[PDB]
Amino acid sequence: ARVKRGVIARARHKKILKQAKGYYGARSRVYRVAFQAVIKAGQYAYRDRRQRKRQFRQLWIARINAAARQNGISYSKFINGLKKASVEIDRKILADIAVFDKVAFTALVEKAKAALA
Amino acid sequence: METIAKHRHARSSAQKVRLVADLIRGKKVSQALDILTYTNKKAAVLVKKVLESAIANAEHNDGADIDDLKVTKIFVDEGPSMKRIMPRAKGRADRILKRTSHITVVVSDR
Amino acid sequence: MTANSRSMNLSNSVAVTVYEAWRQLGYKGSWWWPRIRGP
Amino acid sequence: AVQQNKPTRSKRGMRRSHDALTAVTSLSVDKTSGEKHLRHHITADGYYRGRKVIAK
RNA sequence: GGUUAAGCGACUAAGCGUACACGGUGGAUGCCCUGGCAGUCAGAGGCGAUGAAGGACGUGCUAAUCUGCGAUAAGCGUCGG
RNA sequence: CCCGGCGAGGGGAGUGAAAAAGAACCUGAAACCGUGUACGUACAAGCAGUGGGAGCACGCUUAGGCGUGUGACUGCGUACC
RNA sequence: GUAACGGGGCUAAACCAUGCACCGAAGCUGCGGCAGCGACGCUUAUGCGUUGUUGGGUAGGGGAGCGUUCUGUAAGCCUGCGAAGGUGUGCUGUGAGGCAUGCUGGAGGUAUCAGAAGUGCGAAUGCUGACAUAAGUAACGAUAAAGCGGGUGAAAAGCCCGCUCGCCGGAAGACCAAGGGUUCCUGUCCAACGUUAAUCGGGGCAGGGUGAGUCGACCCCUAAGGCGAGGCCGAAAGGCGU
Repeated sequence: ARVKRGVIARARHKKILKQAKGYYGARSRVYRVAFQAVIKAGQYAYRDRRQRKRQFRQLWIARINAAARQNGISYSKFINGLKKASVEIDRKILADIAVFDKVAFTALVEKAKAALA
Repeated sequence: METIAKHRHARSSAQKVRLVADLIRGKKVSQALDILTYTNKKAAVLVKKVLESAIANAEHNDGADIDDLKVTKIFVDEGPSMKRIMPRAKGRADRILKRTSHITVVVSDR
Repeated sequence: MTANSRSMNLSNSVAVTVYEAWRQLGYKGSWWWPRIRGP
Repeated sequence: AVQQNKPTRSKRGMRRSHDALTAVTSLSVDKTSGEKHLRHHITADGYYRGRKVIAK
């Protein structure tokens, strides 16, 4: 009833190494280091899935603020004026409009400026 | 077409031999035969013997016109290592490796 | 025939010498210089 | 003194970047026999600067 | 078209990194078995002063290591297969 | 049969289903060491990754772009028991 | 080494009072999916539908599973239309995993439901084998010393001839007993051994060589000491002694 551990262990080791392609130095050749590298990479990926949703909002805010001051209004006043006029455009869409259609952005801006009155 | 000659189990370390092999990578046969003769290293004799033997093969087995052959590929790799014992002070003892090498030269008319 | 036989059998032997070479009494006597943080 | 961490196979290659040796290119032809030799050295059959020499 | 300025700027690898292709060293893994392990069922439960257990040296056409044998020395007589 | 020291080691020819089964000879992994090809790298500071992301090269493609490799620049980030 | 705002910098970008905007977390809301524990209805079991609420976790308790070798189901099923093994690619499960297929490989392998375990490794200054780093670095074993010509040879600083030079000479000279066991001489070979090369050798291989009435053992005689018929002692084994 003796059991030898060759094939199983070999396959289990090969599974981890194939996940570490592109890693510098011994971090892609020896199991004892590749294991730790992969575990770290998993942790960083899980953490970064939350951060990705913050960087893009940061970028959108910056771009909207830039485009709004071209038409003589600040970002905060612009956003406040949009809600007093009951306009619900997502910040991502607002940034896209600012990049790709200046006339539409001005059309929004003048309306917000009137809503503040 | 390609022609090969090999020296297996050459009594010299791989690192030392590779220094010689770098000189003649990609030259014409006559220039290589010239360079190896006027270089003062032990390895240069071995590489020259191998290269000459390769030249002979490409003429007698394959076609001819040794006047336009070139050295296309050449490389060195390690072989089995013999182990021996050398004593030291205070009764301690140490391991000794006597490394060897394998020699291959690729000569072709391209 | 003094090619593959003599070489590898000689290579075999050296192992026992390295193994029996360690049987030497490596006592150093002691550490001869004064203790590091003695009394 | 010994190393604390073994150096990588990259640092080993970087150090060896000056170990390459050089060829000669200074091959000269004798006036009379026409064979090859180094500068300022006698050819294999004893011929220096055209005039025959010892040639033992 | 030229001559001046001011601004910007592909192309190098002594060597090195990653990926892929082809090799060398080393001997795991798979597959084997006149080698072992644990037992049921029977047998025999001693050999030796007629010289034992264990050995030394010898013994062939050729000289030795194994296997046999003892100056009648890889064997001698008789009765059966 | 050829190169070589009447060497060692090779390249042919030939046997064999197979010689990349050639006597260190079933199969033949990993650490370790090489040759070739594609991209990056000589004003740049730190557990070497992850999240964004130009450019280059190859394959497919009817546009439109996909797939593989690499990765300039930037946010965050002090191994395991 | 500035260094008692994190910096740059600031007479407001400092400190009180008032106000309105906006930024800001894995918190709350939105959309999609999984798993529990109750309630409510149908099937009134399973199978379902409509709801409410819950899911950070060490020591530790409870519940579910994956995979490996062996036995039955087996003279069954898959196997040159290519088995186990090795090596890439592509799909799909929440996970341990599974499936198909290219190349090597050249003879065995196991659905499904049950049974038994030498049943899963990164660490124990763990054990055995192989391979690295420092590194082509330190060293090559007495500071008595070598120079030239010829010869053989594929190749000569180290081998053989010749000349010169230097060292030891109560020893670095010539013998014997111990100890060793063919190392002695001749001819051949240079792949391992010789701390480099080697045509050389106490290295490999093949032949040859050790002659005693007087030298030494054996032999004759005993010292210290050993053994010891009878004998005297002692649980046995044994101790001491003529």
